[PDB]
Amino acid sequence: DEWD
Amino acid sequence: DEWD
Amino acid sequence: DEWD
Amino acid sequence: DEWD
Amino acid sequence: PHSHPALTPEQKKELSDIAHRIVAPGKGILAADESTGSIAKRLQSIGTENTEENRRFYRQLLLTADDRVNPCIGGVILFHETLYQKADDGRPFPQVIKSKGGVVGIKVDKGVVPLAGTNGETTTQGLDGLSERCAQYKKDGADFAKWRCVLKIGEHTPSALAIMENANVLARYASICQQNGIVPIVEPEILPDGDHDLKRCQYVTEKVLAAVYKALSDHHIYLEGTLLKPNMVTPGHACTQKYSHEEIAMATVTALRRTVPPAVTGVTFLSGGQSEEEASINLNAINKCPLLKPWALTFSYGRALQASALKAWGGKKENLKAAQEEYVKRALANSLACQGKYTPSGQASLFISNHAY
Amino acid sequence: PHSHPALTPEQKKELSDIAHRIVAPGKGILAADESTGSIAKRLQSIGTENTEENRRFYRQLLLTADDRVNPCIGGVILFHETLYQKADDGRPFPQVIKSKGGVVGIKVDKGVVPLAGTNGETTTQGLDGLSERCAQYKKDGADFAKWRCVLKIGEHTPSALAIMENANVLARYASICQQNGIVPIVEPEILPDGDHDLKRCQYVTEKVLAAVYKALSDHHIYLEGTLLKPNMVTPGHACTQKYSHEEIAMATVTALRRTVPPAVTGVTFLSGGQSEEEASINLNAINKCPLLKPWALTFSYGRALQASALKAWGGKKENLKAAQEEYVKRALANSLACQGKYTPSGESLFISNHAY
Amino acid sequence: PHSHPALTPEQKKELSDIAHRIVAPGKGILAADESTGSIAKRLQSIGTENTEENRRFYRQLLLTADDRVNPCIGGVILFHETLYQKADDGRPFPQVIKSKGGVVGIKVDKGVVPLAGTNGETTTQGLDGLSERCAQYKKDGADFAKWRCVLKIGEHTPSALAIMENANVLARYASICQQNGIVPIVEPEILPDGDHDLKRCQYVTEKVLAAVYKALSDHHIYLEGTLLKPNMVTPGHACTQKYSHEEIAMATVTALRRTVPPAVTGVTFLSGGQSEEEASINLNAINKCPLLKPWALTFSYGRALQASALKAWGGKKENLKAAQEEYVKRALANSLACQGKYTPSNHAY
Amino acid sequence: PHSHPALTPEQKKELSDIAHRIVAPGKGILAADESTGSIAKRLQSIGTENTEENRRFYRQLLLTADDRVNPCIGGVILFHETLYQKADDGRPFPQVIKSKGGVVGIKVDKGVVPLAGTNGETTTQGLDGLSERCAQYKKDGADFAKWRCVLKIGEHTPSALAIMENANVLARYASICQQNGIVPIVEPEILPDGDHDLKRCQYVTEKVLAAVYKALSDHHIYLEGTLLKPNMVTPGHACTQKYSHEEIAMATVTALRRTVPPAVTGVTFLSGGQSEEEASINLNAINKCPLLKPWALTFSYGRALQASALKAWGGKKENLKAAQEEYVKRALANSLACQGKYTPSNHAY
Repeated sequence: DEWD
Repeated sequence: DEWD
Repeated sequence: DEWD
Repeated sequence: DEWD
Repeated sequence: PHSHPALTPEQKKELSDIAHRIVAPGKGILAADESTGSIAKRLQSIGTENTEENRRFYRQLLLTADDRVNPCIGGVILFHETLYQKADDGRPFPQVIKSKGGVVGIKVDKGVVPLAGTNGETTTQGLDGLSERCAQYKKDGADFAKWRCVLKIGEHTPSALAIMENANVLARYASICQQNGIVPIVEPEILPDGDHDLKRCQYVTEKVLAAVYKALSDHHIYLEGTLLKPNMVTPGHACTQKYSHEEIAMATVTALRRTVPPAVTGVTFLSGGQSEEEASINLNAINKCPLLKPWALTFSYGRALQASALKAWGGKKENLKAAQEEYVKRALANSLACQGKYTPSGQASLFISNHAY
Repeated sequence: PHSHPALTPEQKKELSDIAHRIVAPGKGILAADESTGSIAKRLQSIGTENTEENRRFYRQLLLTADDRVNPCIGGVILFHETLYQKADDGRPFPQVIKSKGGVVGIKVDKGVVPLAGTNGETTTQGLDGLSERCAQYKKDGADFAKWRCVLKIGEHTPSALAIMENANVLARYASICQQNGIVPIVEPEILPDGDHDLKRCQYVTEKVLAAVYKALSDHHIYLEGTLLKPNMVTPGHACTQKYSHEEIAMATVTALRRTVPPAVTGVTFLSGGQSEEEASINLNAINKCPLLKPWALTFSYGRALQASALKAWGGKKENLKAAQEEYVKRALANSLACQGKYTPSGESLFISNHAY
Repeated sequence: PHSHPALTPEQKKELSDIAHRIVAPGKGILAADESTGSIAKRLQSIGTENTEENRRFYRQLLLTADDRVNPCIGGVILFHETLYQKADDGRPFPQVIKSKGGVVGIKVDKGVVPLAGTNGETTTQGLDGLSERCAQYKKDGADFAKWRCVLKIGEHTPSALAIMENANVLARYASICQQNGIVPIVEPEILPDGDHDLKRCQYVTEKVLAAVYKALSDHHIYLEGTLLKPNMVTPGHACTQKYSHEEIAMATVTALRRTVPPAVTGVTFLSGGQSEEEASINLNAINKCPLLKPWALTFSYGRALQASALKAWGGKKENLKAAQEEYVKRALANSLACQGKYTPSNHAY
Repeated sequence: PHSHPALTPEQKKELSDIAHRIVAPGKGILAADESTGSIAKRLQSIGTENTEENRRFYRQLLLTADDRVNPCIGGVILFHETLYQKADDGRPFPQVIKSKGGVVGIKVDKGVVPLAGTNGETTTQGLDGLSERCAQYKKDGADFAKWRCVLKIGEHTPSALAIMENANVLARYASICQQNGIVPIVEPEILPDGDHDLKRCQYVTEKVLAAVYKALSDHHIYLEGTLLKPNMVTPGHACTQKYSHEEIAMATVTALRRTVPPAVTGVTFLSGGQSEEEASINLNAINKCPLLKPWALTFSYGRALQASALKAWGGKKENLKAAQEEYVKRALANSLACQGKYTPSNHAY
């Protein structure tokens, strides 16, 4: 994941 | 090929 | 040194 | 050398 | 010691023109290439069913936002699925993006895989049949690609192997993209996970980028036809030391100046876990850093550009206009930030508190 | 500088044991892993339509040769399709192989791809989803794998990039294999194409193998659980100088002694374009070379074991036995050769004045 | 993966300030560090005998030129001998140099040595006791140093071994220098010898510099406290094709842009076998190149600044003024060139 | 990708013959190359003034031991000074050694130097003018040389830089030696200092040796004409776990089997801080290890062959016979050990  |  |  |  | 031109002048010009358009003054990149797995968590956070139509509507929401965003977006990164979907207006998303002045990008890596014999480190896969895929994506409107490698700062990491392997795979990917007219965005992301300080991050960033650019050179990569997507240099998320934005910018620009050849057309920062406002403030400070920066310093944000929009939308059709405007506002903010002209008028932490002790 | 055990003692023993079984004294490998694209040319050469039925019958013919090949064949490399086909009696091909004392191998690379900026050089692809593939293959009967990298001797080749990249990709492939109980056969083949002499081939081979073993070390590869499939050191096909088999052997063993750590369990030579006989005589000379060889020196032959068998068969069902006989004869010859006990009773255009 | 600072903030500041002073706007470097074997050939070309006095006098001739050179010379590289000589007025040469606004430099390498197993390639020696020597040179007035590696373009050269070995030794040298307050000038000179064209030189220059900067990184070198002395990108001497100054400039600046980190304080070009005017014209063209150049682009000339002065002198004291005049003129010309402010001065078919 | 023979068939044969003679069955090396500062500490331990005559006498004492050592000593490493000294009979020490069937070796490195940016790590110097030195040493009787690199096991060490640099410097030293007909003994010593265990030492040793052999390959080194002098694989001195000799042998042989090409003629182990007996027992165990060992596994002992001798001497000439007796005993012991035929002559709970 690149959001968190 | 590996034959020729 | 190579002794100690 | 570096000249010629 | 003998040259075998990987690219012709025409090919170099094509690649260089694309890279420059993406990071033209005031322009950045919208990263909307979240996988069906990642996007699931997004839609889930707003109590929205993870359907193909919902993913299409959401991406539509962002991509078809008001034309006022046009000057802010030089490029949009899409996931495979989205590349082949269409907006309500009937046009395929790639065409929508181009009509708004944006270049289309496509994520091509296939995720990280573990490196045996290391303390939980990884490399990234996705090279198989990549040339053919790039050739097809090109035909379908894509002009740039995205490949993400992940490195972690820890007791014995990143290790020599992890640094060398990730740098090498990034170069292989870059080589394949340029052979197909695709500008490759090199992403050697160093995670902010950990309690390391700013200096540690700067050091690691410096060693990593040095390895990256040596690898690019070894593989005969055309730098002017590439972009770099690095992590900004910041303290670890659990660091107990407080820093100002100016320090983060100084550390970030210094690291870049010591490793990134002036030939690289642009740096499009990832924002990691930074808030929308934080990512803009740091990008602005980076651009205001009193040091010479020979490359464009802009953004390539996902969450930092969508957080408020996703929330304002909530899966409700009626919230469309309001939602789009939230994204438009972050776009305008970052457009200013990437030019060092973002300074909001007005006045101007758990691991910093005594609880972190 | 800190060790993070890639393999447990149990995992090591399994890999080492499999490796030793494949190259046990007198045993070699039958390379019957021709991809659908390669096998096509084979069937074509004998006017046979390339149908899954014919590919299966042909593979069945090789795998079911009488028990005389048992002590000769330690391993059999198969292509994906074949791994899941069955003999006429319904037995899965890998079971056929196991019942004859052989280890089942599976090719996992996906062919060579061009390296931009080089003079026609390549690297090899196939790492994507390889871990999951190896786990499935292990589960379905395979104990070792094959991955082929190709390098070429030329005016500016092999280049630094080609040597480094192929060495690195071989190391990635080997690491993933060992994580799934599969013994990786590292094949850094240097083609014989060109007019370079024996010394040139020996030099390039030494440089290539040195890079390969440095890379395996960087990637934490367990050498006792691997096998090497290199080219023998020979002059280029268009070389004008004449050499004896003893010289070819001395150059081959010397190159190996200078780069292949004693820990590597075995060396399974590829034969390239050599004739069936030639491949046997050279392997024999290699095993008779006076120098000390701390590893098994055997074969991993495709054409060198199948050439005559293919023609003898000619797609005819009734030629089954005669075709198998041709393979058996080569199996026995090379079993003797890998022990240095082969002594038979006995085309140099590039040596004649026509090459001047 | 763990940082162990080779230098303190104060050390870095000193190194950075020195590097910047040397290549300040309009300033370049006078390379007067010819070895006795080379300076002997020089005096020989003018019928003058190679004596310590004649060598001292000639160096005095250059170092004591009129104050017009002061704004043109940011630094002077000396050979060990000269560093300890004195002017006719009794002042040590380093003192003379500094009073004229220049930083004193010292050549610390011990020449090239052959690399076995290669086609006439070499590496450079001089690391033994280099730390103690730098400490002494620093104490005696030197603030920067020079180390010359030589690579050659041919059928199989520069080889992987030569590139890697030379980049590595330059890194060792740079590391030892910065530990002793000395700013290292990194000189990975690719010889112009051969019939290769412009493209080939640019290709080789790019691979060599990429190796050099990777090595500097591996060895923890502080780039801001260093200078690069590379060859300009030009065709080989035996090349039949003649290129324009604009092409030489574009190829040179392009090679640098693709390999040299902007953190590098400056590039002080060697001129090789180029004539005085040629070296100035190309340096000027390089500074006029329509591409972003994040580092100072100046000179580190020996022959290209001395040729005419040497000839005019002819070993005759009676020609002191005339000789110094020739030097000052080249000094002035290159001061303008390192700013892109210089101007040169049918049968060509 | 192009071969440029560093050596001719004749030069290779000479190096190969020399290497083989030094490690011939039952033979090992006497390391009597203590530096001026090192030998000073030796004589000091026995309350003996450190003068040249005492150093010469002591060396003579070892070099002139009775013929029983002849079949035990295939080589003797000397320090510069000793190479040019003579025994009481006027014979140069090199001649004394050859007369007893030993090959003469000379230490050519110039000590370790710190590597900036590392946690107390070092590389080694001594390359400057080494070619000329080797040529002279060859003329004066030396047929092999010694160069010592030091690596340390710690939290962040040995680092990538330390491993790469030391391996590269060893390769340079080896290349120069072979060009002058001198067999280079490559010594990448990994100190036993620290509290790491057997496994950590084995891991590090494997990484260091792989780097060493890749570097030797990159520099075109002729392995048949070299010897390797590595540390045996053992736990750190501060390690609380006591291992068996069978374990040390297994770990040591395994590490070598995974990194040292069979072409290497021999491995002459250093004993670090092991007692005389301990060094012999481990070497013996190493030679009885069930794994295939394609190279001679012998010794290159300094303290492990001199300890008791130096003690018996005490500086008294009247103890000459007693001292030499201690030396001989250890030579015989280790001569059996390198053949795996050596057997030394509830409170353990």
